[PDB]
Amino acid sequence: LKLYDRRSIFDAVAQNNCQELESLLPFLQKSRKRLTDSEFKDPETGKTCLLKAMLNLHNGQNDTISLLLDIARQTDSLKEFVNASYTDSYYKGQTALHIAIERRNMALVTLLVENGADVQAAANGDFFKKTKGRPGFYFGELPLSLAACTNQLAIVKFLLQNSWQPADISAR
Amino acid sequence: ITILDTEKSFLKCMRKAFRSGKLLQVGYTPDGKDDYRWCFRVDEVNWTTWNTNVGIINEDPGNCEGVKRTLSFSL
Amino acid sequence: DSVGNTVLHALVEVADNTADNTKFVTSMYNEILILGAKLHPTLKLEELINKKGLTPLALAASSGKIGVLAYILQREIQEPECRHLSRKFTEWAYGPVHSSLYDLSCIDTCEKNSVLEVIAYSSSETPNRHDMLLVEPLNR
Repeated sequence: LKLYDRRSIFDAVAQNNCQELESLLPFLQKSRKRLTDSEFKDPETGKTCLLKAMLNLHNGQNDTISLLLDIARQTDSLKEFVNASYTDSYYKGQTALHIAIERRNMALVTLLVENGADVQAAANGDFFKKTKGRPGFYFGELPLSLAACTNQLAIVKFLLQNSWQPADISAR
Repeated sequence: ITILDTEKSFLKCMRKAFRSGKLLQVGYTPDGKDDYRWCFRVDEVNWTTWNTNVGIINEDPGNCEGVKRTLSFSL
Repeated sequence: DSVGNTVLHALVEVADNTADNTKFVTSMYNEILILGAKLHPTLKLEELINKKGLTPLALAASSGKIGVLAYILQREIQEPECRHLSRKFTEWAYGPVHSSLYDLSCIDTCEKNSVLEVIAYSSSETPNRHDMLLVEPLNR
């Protein structure tokens, strides 16, 4: 069995090599760990390796993400996996759905909300609030607000008209 | 001229006259070493060009005394 | 040459701030830097001084070459292996808002021929003194 630490998982999920990340599921079933463990999340900002998959896309098409979405559903923790967000006070509440909306990827938004991405995740971080003179971007702290404020008509229609979890248009 | 003549009055203020460069990393040199250049920071906004750039230094946005470099650098 | 001007210095003293002359000089100044990195990357071309001790950026500020000055201080080079020659970077970009970084290598008064000091202490025979502080690093 191949031994895995946290650093090699973040490095393989950024380099877009799925052949490196192939013995993770036999290792994770043996170790009885989960992907939503404290050892796999970054200690400063609560960054799961799904988040690190969403920051470092290659040509708008990351192929590593569909692999470890399957690893979370084999290890029956997909709901905590996509709804894991940053625990730091500067990015508090930012899930991978907010990154998928910001990176202009229609397929990455669809693939997340099928797997149980919370479309009501309040990204109430210090970067996403007002913070009068500090650098930041306020969009209303909601995923259907982020598709609206960033000129994404196809995504703001999709968040309101999907079969899995429809967005509350009156949410605040 | 007033700003520069004020800085000439004190050698101690010249070490304070580093204007917010913070000794920031801006990528990697050839030979693959850290670049570490004094950089003045300017916030901007565009509502038509959405800036999907090849070279972006930090993958995490903003500045909160916590840094994280981007893996898109060749070195 | 006998003056000490290299190729990048000569592109500075050729440009005379008009709209057509600025267009290709800053285009030729880019292509020689890119060739200057690909041929041998260990040599930094903008550190080379003439016999007046001026760098090619300090020469553009010592004379009134504003269009060469506006280009060097805002120089973004997109090609990998030539990204290090850029003087303008972006450190993050979250949707509409992005944060630009302007390099302050020879400027910001800590050096000897800092172009912020060179512009403000000019002798008024040099043109465009009042306009060279309106380029985007030097104003902010």
